[PDB]
Formats: sequence, C-alpha cells, structure tokens
Amino acid sequence: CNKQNGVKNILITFTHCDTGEVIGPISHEQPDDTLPTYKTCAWTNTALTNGAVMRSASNATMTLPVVRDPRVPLAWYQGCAQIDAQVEKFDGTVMTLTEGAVTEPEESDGRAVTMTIIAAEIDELLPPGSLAA
Amino acid sequence: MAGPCYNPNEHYLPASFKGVPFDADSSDSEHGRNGAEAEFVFGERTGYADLGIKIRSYSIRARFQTNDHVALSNAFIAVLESTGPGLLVHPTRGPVMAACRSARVTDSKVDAAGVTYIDIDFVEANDTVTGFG
Amino acid sequence: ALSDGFVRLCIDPSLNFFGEGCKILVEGQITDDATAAENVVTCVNSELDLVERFGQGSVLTESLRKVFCMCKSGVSVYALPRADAAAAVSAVYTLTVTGTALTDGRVQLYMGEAEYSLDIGVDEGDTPTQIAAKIVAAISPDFPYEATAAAGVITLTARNGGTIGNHLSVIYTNLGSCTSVTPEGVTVAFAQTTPGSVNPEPNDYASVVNECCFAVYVLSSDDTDWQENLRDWIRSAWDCSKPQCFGHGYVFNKGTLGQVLADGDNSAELSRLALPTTYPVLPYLTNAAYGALSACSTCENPELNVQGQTYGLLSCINMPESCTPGWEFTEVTQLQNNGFVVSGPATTSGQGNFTSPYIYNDVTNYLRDEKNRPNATFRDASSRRLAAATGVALATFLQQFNGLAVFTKNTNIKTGIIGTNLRLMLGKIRKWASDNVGVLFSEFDNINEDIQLVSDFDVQPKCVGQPGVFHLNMRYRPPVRGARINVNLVPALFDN
Amino acid sequence: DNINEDIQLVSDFDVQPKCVGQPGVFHLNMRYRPPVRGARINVNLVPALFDN
Amino acid sequence: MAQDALSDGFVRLCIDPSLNFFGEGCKILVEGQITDDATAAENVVTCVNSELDLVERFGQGSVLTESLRKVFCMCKSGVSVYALPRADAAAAVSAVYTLTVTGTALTDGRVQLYMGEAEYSLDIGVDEGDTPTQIAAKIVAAISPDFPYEATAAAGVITLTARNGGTIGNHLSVIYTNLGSCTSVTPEGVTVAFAQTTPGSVNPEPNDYASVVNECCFAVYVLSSDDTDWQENLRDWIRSAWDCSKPQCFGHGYVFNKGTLGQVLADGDNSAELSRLALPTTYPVLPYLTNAAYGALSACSTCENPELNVQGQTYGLLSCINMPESCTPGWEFTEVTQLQNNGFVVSGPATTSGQGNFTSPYIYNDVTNYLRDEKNRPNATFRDASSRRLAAATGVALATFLQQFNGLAVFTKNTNIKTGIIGTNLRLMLGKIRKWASDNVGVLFSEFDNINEDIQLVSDFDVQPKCVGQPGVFHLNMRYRPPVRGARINVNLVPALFDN
Amino acid sequence: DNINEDIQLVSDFDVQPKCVGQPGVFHLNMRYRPPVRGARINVNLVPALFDN
Repeated sequence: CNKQNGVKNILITFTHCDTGEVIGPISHEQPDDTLPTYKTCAWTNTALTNGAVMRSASNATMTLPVVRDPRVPLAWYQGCAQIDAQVEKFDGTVMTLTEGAVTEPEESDGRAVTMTIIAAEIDELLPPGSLAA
Repeated sequence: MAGPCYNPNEHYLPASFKGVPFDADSSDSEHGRNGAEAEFVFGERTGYADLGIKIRSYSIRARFQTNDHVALSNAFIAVLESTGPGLLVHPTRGPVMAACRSARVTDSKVDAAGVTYIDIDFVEANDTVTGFG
Repeated sequence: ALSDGFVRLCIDPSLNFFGEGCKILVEGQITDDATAAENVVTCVNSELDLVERFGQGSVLTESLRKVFCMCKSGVSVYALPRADAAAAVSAVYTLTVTGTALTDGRVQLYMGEAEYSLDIGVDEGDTPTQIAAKIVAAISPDFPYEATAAAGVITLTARNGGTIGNHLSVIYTNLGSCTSVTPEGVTVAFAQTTPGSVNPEPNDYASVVNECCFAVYVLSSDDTDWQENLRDWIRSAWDCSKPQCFGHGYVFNKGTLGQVLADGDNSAELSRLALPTTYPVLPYLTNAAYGALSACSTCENPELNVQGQTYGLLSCINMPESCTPGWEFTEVTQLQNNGFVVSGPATTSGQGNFTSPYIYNDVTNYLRDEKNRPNATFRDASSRRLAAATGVALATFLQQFNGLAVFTKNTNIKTGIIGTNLRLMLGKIRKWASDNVGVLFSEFDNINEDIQLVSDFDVQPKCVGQPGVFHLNMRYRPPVRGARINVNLVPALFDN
Repeated sequence: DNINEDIQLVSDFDVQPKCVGQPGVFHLNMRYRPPVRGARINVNLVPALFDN
Repeated sequence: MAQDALSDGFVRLCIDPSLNFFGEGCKILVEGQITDDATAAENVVTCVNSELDLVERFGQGSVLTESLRKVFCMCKSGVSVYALPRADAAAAVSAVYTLTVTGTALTDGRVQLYMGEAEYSLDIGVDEGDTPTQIAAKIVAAISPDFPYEATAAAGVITLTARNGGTIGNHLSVIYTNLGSCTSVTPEGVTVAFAQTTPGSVNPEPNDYASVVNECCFAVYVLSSDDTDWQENLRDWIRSAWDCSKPQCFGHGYVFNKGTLGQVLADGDNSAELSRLALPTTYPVLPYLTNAAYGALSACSTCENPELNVQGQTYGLLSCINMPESCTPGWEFTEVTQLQNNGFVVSGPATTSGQGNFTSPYIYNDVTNYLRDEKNRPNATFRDASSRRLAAATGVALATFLQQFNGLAVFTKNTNIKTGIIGTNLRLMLGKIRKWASDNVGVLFSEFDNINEDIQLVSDFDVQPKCVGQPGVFHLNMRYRPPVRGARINVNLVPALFDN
Repeated sequence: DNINEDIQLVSDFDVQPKCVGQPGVFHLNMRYRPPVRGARINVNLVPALFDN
C-alpha cells in the first residue's frame, strides 16, 4: 500500500534551554485530519520585468500539528525549547529536522498544538529508486 | 540569534549610572576616525591622511512600569543632573565613563497612563589634567 | 581552594601541561652508561633528564633532541630504548693532519649536523702536525663518535655498534683562497677503515606496546628487516579482528637509485623517506625531524598536508649547500611516482652556504591493491589520518542508539513509546553524513546508494539471526586536492 | 508472533477425567517475548578517491 | 580496549577499499590465442581481477592479452570478466612482414610510425644527417615489448613475425604518418616501405563448448578469430542456450568479418545471435582490437537497462581506440547502405581531417544478422540488438509472475468454487494475466493492437484427445511488441526570399 | 531538585483506615533547599607554544 497519502510516525526530542535536559525521541499522534506541510528550498524568487528574478535568503520551514503529550509541560511545545522532529509517511519518504526553533506561538487549549519550525535545512529520504543524486 | 537556546539575561549586562540601577530598553553607539580627504585639480588621483580618533557617543532608552513609576523616574532625573561625569555600565559596551548631554522625558495621562519613557544621550568623558600638558 | 579568605568563589589549579591526546614513540639504540631499562616504554620529560637516562651521544638522545626542538609543546613523547646486538662491531674513521702551519690562522670543521661544528685558532705559526690535532679537545661531547687523538692522526669510532655508524661526509676549510685567515701549508685527509657488522632484530612489539594507542612511530634505524617488523605491527593495529588503535610510522632508506627503489614493499602503513648516497647530514636526524613535525605538533587537523616551504620546513636541520643537486630531476620524478618522499633545500644558492631542507610531497608507500589493481586511495598521508578520524567520529555518533528500543515486523510505534525503526535510523545517519561535507568528506557521487542499513534478520537465513543487530555499509571520499585545467591560448591577430 | 496461539484458557473439568475435576479451577498458559533493544552495529567503511 | 570510542564493543569497524557493495554485474567471456610462456591452462574458464595479472597468466603480447586490455579499459566498473584461452594448432605457420629503409639521412628531422594501434605507435628522431640505413633501424629499440610481433633487426631491413601462428596475424598495417609534413620536420632522403612475404595457414577449430561452459549463464561472448568455421561453432552453442528443449541460458555473441564488399556479404548466415562487424580491406587498426572494444562497451557498462541502443556519437563511441585521420572514408556511402540493409554493423571516424591526428570510431547502427524468419519469410522482428535483450527480460519477468500459480487448487470440470476454498479456474487466471500485460505497457511492451486476440489460455484436456491429457497442465500463448523509439527524421528545407 | 515530587498533599481519609479519619484535616509534606552560597571550579593553565 504505497499510494496512501498519510503520516505514519512522528518523533520529537526536546532540549530545555535553561537546564540542558534532554528527552528521548518520544512518539506522537496528530489531532485531526490535516497533514504537515514543508518547504525545503532556502531561496526565494521575486518576479522582475521580462522574465528576470531576484533571490532572497529565506529559510526552511515546517508545520507540525501534533497532540500534546500529557507528560511534557505545555511551555516546551511553545518557544521555550529546541526541537528535533522526524515524520515518516506511508509511502516511505522520511524527512528530518534538527536544531529547529518555534516561532510566533498561538494560544492552545491544552491538547492541540500547531508548531511552526524553522531550520537551516531539511533532509529528505526518498523511497528506493530515486533519480536525482 | 540562531538556535532556540539563547538567554538574553545572560548576554546583556544590567544598565546603571553613577551606581543607581535602571532598566535599559535600547543600546546604540557611534565610532569613527577623522580623515582629511583631498582631491587635486585636473588630476586623476586623490589622497588621504588619518588625523586622530573620533569621540564616541552612546544613546539609551529607559522604561519604568512598576507601581508608582513617577517617584522612581522623578528621582532618577536628579542623578542625571548631578555635576560631573560618572561610571556608566553600557548594556553591551561594558563599563565606561560618560557625561549626560540631554534627556527627554515622555509621559501622558490619557494616551498612556502608567509607564514613563526617557531617552538619553551620553558622551565619553575621560579625565584630563588641569595644567594643559 | 578551601582557604582562610572565604569568598563566594573557590578555585583550584592542578598542573601546566594538558595536551595528552597526542602521543609519539621514538625507538633507537643506547649505550652502556644509560640507566633506562631496555625494552620498556617510558615517558620522556624535557631535555634535562637526557644523557643520564639514555647515555652520552647515543642514537636515541640525538633523535630525541631534535624531536623536542621541533615540537616545543602540544605533544607527548615516549621512548623505547634498545640495546646493541651480541657481536656488534663499531665503525672506525680516520682523519690525518699533515704539514706545518707556517702562518697564523684558524681551522673550522662541519660534521654530521650544524650543532657539532667547531672552530679553533691555530696556536701560532710553525706549529707541527702534532700540536695541531687539538680538534679532539674541541669536538663536542654529544658527537656520536669518540676521538682518540693519536700521534698525528685522530680516529673516530662509533659509540653504537651495527650498520648505523656508516654515514659521513666531512666539509672543511683548509685549502683554497677561502682565507678566513686560513693557516697556509695545512691539509687534511679523510678515509674509512672499518664498517659496522650486526644490527638487532627485536620482534616483541606485541608485548611492550600491547593495547596502547600511539599516533606516530619514529624508527631511528636502517635495517630493512627491523622496519618490516614495525610495518607488520602497525597492520595489526588497523586489523579487523579487534578494536583498532590506528597509527603511522616513519622510516628512511639511503643509497643509490637502484637500491632505494628495491625497498618498495607496497606498505600503506609507512612513509619511507629517500636520501642520496652523499647526504651531508646524519640520516636519522632528518627522519626524526620529519616525524616530529608531522607528529601532530601540526597535524591536530587530519586534513592538513605537511608539504611546501611553509608547512614542511625542517628548520632545526642546517646543512651547507651541496655542489650538485644530489637527486637529479629525472630521478626525483621516478621516486615520487614510486611512492617515496623526497626532500631538498628551501633556498637558492650553490655557494656552500647554509640552508634548510623541506619536503616536496607528503606521500605514503601505497601502490596497487589487495586485488592487485592500481589506485591512489591511500596515496596521501592525510588519507590515513582522515580515515582514522572518520572511524572515531562515526562511532561516537552511533552511540545514541545504544539501549534504544527498536521495532521491526511492525513499524508503527505506539503513542508515548521511545524507539525507532530502520528507515528512521537510516534517515538520521544520512543527515550526519551530509553535514560533514567539507570537513571529512567531499560531495558524494550518489548519496542515495553509498549508505545502506539492513537488519541482521535480512542477512542470516530463517531462525538464524540475532535480535537487534544491524549492518551499516558506507562509502565516502576525502576532499579534492587540486585538478588540471589545460589551457588553449589564442592571439587572434585579425579583428572581428 | 501469533497471539491466537500464545494464550490459552482451559477449565479444570476438561483436563481431569470424570468425577475428578473441581469447580472454579482454571489452567492458563501463556508465552511472551520481552522487548528488543539495539545491541550491536557492524560498520564496513569503504574509502575511495577522486582520481587525479 | 584500544581507542576509547571503540572499546565498549558496541561498534565493530572494518576498513577495506576492496569491498564491493553491489553484486557482480553481467559476465563477459573473451576467447583467443596464447603463447607458450603463459601459465594458464588451456580450455579452462578462469576469472580475471586486474590488468597486471595479464602477461604472466596469458603470455607476452598474445591475442588474448590485447583483447582483455581494451575490455578493462572500456569497462571501469560494473562487470566481471572471464577468459577462455585456446592454443595454437600443431602445424601453424607464423606470418612474416618486412619493413625496409632506403637512402641516407642528409637533413635533421623526425619520423613517427603508426603500428596497428596508437598504444603501439612509436616516434623516433634521426639526430643527424649522413646516418645510413644501419644507423637507422634504431626503431627495434623503440618497439613496445608488448607488440604482438617480433623485431628481427637485420642489416638495413627489419622483419616482423607474429607471436601467434595462424591467419590471425595476417592483418597488420604500418603507415608513414609524417609523409604529408605540415609542422613536424621529416628527414630528407629517408623512405620506408612495408610489405608482406608469408601468410598464416592453419587455425584451431575447438568444438568443446558443451563441456567447458556447461550450464552457466553468460551475457556477452567475444571471439578473437576470423575463421568462419570457428565462428559458426560459437553460433551453434549460443542457439543451444536459446532453445526450447531445456531451460534457457540467453546470451549474445560478437564477431567480425574483413574483406571486400563481395566477400563480406558472402559471410552472412541469417544468424539472430551474432552481431557481425564489417571492416574494409584497408582498415588501419588490428581487427580483433575493435571487436573486443565494441562488445565490451555493449556489456553491462551500457546494458544494465536492456532498452538502450548502442549508436550515435554519444552512446556508441569507442574512446579507447585511436586511429589516424584520413580523407578516405574506407566504405563508400553506397557500400554502407548495402551493408546496413543486410544486417551488418558499420563504424566510422568521429571527425574527418587530413592533418593526420588521432580519432576514435563510433558505431553507426546496432544490428544483428537476423534477416529472414523461419519458413523463409522476411521481417525485422529481431533486427535491433535491443530486441534480443528485451525478449530475454520479458521471458524471465513473465516466468517469475507465473510462479504464484504453483501448487494452487484448480477446477476445470465444474467452475464453481465452494466458499472458503483457495483456488482458481481458467477464466480467472486469464484475467489476472491480462492485467499484468496491460500494466507493463510502456515498460516492456508497446500498446497491443488487439489484446483480446493476442493472449489465449487453454487447458491440457481441451487440446489432447480422450484419455490422453494430464491434470494441472496449461498452455499459454502470447504475442507482444517491443517499444517504439525515434529512428530518423526527413527534412525537406525549401528556402524562399522576399519579393525584391 | 524536582518540584513535582518534593510537595505532596493527602487528605486524612487516605491515611487512616476505614472509619477512623477526621473530616477536613490534611497532611502536607515539603522538602526544600536553602540558597547556594559557594562554588568550586578547577582550572588548568596550558601555556601553548606552537603556532596553531
């Protein structure tokens, strides 16, 4: 079953900034029917006149809606801790992020959290039989 | 700053002046070097001559939010007007000697009641002997 | 720390030297008076302890003196003294002085290395050959040769037996218009009378250096069999049958072109240094300098290459300029193509003035392969250092999977469990490999095919594998040291 | 591996012969496998070179 | 303990640059002559590891060694080489070639000769005039030791004799490159004449393929002889590997033919397994060197994906072979058209010029010698070489898919399967197969003209008469078409101009 | 050290046995640490001499 568009495993690893504590790669589950969205190219093109373009720095962004683990303070899920995430889709694609940070957190009711993460780069592992190197 | 493990209280020194603590809100500075650029007449070449260091200058902004801010704010102004220069703990430039050159105190009763801002403009002041050399 | 002046903070220093992560081992002969026990590795402190601990003018002391003078600090030294063979013979050299000094003047000689040079003034005019030969009273004690000062002729006898005392070529000023107020009418003749006989062949490396890690091995000898034993030992340190200690060795070979090329045993664990038959410096002194310079006193960065006139300058060695290059250019190319290391002067002159040598190519003695194919995988010495660094660094990274729950045959991990599966593990490793591009690897040709992870259940047949064992297969390539860009000039005399 | 065969519950009457079984006595059999954790990783490093 | 990081024993490290991650690629078999000094046994298939193992194992300058040298040079990785060394006949006669020098040098200059292949060409410069023919013939000191011929170095003339007896050494060629001097200064008054005096006569005819290659699947067979009878023996063996009597061992073979257009065309034998390379009587390169290079290139080095043709200036360039430039193509275009239409391979230089530099030929068309179907009716089903490769892949892939029906309950008399049974019948099996054929369209097949008639399935009972058919035996018939790819574009350019 | 474990609150009904406790009585257990007033740091000099 390789044509199913869905998420299989979500692993996160927090790192408290003020105490250096580290929590193993706990697993998570998603709150609703939405899926994470990704952006892996760290350059943005602006449209000039007559087909030209302009490049801008930009970053690599992630969006990870996940159910809060009842054994971790809600603050950690917001911008009070480092994050290291991994998402494994059903088809086989695996995408890893390290040294990410949360930006502009919004209020949450205690169960559903929608983290927005940014990192230098995101590594993608395509299923067997890729074309590009 | 990069990474989510930054700690602003650990990298910025606590401001002060003549020993009285105060809450800083901004930190600027100005450096340079005095030149003597000269361009000849009918010539395709120019010149230069370094002729000393330029006097620094610092500007800071302070905020008072605590209960009964007028007493503290109105009592801090009595220190800026004290005769002579004194030690200044710049939040980022470290301890230096400076003399206050101006200060504008902003306040309101209906637009913003309960917070007082005061801008400052410091100047480096190194003690000099009185016998002119 | 705990003191009378109580204050919020307490402090506690312990000692000065701290760079114990780098080690070097020096091996050589000793003399009778040495108090150090033979065949026992012992740490070496600064030069003060020398002489007494290893004898006066012994081969080991001279090698150690250069090692300390090149690496002032940042490395830790070790010594492995060895004793002479049972029936070793000592070489003898003769230096006869003739004629009567009929003018006031001075005589100066250069032997072995600049540190042993002497300069004495002829007592006066009309001093015969016997009052002359006072040179014996001037020769420095550290010289490995003993002067007897016979009647009219001075005899130099090696202080150590074996073939190690068969290298000399003297430079003097007792003729020609080089009138450093030269004493007119004096001449000197140089000749050899007896060679060395027997060298030791220790083979107990597995017992005295057992399970101890060293970075650079330095060997102050020219016995081919002795060097071969060292190569075999190093292989064992890089073997797959046990945890590895890694390391690298430095040796030298001296002789004509035909002789030197005959020592190419195709060893990737050694860096053989080639010298000509008329080298004006004692051989092992130069070899020690090269080893010490590359003995991590500069190579804390594995990527660094010890070459050129800037990084590969053996400053401590001073030798007068020779009258001929020694290694003809047609011969220099052959030696480099055969995996040898060649050194030469770092400055231009032909005056007989003083210069210093530097190293052209930092290359091991690697050629062909186990399957007999030719390649340059371990050509540059930096490849060996980088390979060791990758092995250690990779092992540390994988440590985080020790004691971690692993799920196979059902890849869905329950909520709240702390674990991982094959695909997630492979993805994490790929992230580490890519980030190191430009530090330990160059860009992979195909990163999707040069890394593979398979559980042991997929390798062994049914009901034979073990639970929780993986096989990791990886291929990499060190950075790129240059490329060739053929140019095609064109003057295009015509316009438009 | 197969939870349908790794757990069984049988009453006393079915095991013992007639007039020997006792009421309210059960025999329960079960086999289980403890958790698995990483134990060893074998690495086969294969260096190569960028020729010339 | 050793280093601390590796002491705990959680990680075992192994460093060896000789390890091979992937499985061995396709196998290529090379066959030819050897010399007495070779230590390899005759008529024994052996593996090969590196170039340096040659000479010692296959003699000095033998036919087999030269063929293997090119094969290793073309295939950098992804192939395993095997060798089958044969031996000279008892009554072999070695060819003899003579090269004479005339006149005497009178001006300084250089002379360079091209002997068979660029790797064996030599450059020798006469340093001074007044040097007679005897001061010349210093070439013998410059001839490569690995040259397949022996330099006699007689008085003023050098005699070249082949190291392997037979007709194989009857194709050498030497050219005076500097004759048309443009930049190089040739000496004045020096001339070189090349001629033959004795040809080879006897060739071996081994016929023991069924014993030495018994039941092992090779990919490519390369032969280094011009004997037609020897080539015919190889073709018969390959057919036995494609036969229907026993399990197949599909393979393909490469050979060459040299001579005039009349003689070469007479060698055709309507072989669907051989890829005959046609060469002219004035080919500067040694024939058996080009044959190996082409076959080696077509090996897994370029045929891991079976659908790739070996043509054009990109995918069919024998970069390992260099021959001098020339103004004469060798094959006239009319001759080229005739050869191509008769199932022969043709090659031509990459670039044409008169300067006399070196170039590498490339294949014009990749074709097999299949011209007429069985029962003598023409078609072009197996014209393209890739067609044979596709057929082998199609058969194997279909066989693997059909394995799922092994040991499956079947119903033929009453077609209603009761609830709970695991089984199938004729119609359901046919339906499943049809799905597979349609799914593979665009990968191994072109669209079926009428799939309802191109696939059929019949049980054994329906075919055999009463009380003769066995249970559980099925007959499957299929027709398929390989994919189509661009082959040629005709351009009719019609210029025009504005009205003045 | 661990604020989640150093403070506990239990009603008297959960300490005494059945029908022995009293209503509206609690037991509070707290563990604390006074402010730190010291620190020990050990130092090394390591005066280098090589260029890099």
